[PDB]
Amino acid sequence: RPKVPLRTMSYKLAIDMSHFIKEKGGLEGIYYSARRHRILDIYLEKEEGIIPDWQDYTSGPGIRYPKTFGWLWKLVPVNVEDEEHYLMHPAQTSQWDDPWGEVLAWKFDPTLAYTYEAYVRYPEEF
Amino acid sequence: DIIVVALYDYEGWWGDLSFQKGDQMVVLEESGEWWKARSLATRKEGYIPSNYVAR
Repeated sequence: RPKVPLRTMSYKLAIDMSHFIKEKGGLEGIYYSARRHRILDIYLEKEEGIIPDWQDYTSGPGIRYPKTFGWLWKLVPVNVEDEEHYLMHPAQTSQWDDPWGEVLAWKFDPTLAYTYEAYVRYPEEF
Repeated sequence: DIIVVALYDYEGWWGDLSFQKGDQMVVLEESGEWWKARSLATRKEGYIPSNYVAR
């Protein structure tokens, strides 16, 4: 089977794929990091032809909501490293990737198929 | 009435038309590399990868 042509992520793709990933036991509870964000981007690009322009989240401290409606994986802060360790070793926590220094974890939330929380809460970020 | 035939099986996502090799279907829109199609087997509509089919 050849690779499918690239495409943007529609909200239907977002909902279908989020549930599929959820069902197959991915992402839930895993620590968020810039690297893992990119790994996710790359996996779906080279496996579903998804252009990596869909994975964006809201900024302020606390829960980060996906800015692509239909994507059901938000970032939840975890309650829990010095900068030099961050540079020289691949620490996989968002402590230093995150502008607000919170450690974030992926959480599945299906109400994100019902409410575009990012848009309704943080319009300025669009 | 452009009709294509599947050259490989395709298990798609919501909004795609899934098909198996040999299935024949009408192209409803042929713009770009993702096409709109209706399956002759089911009358089901959805999007398909153009590189999976041929006239």
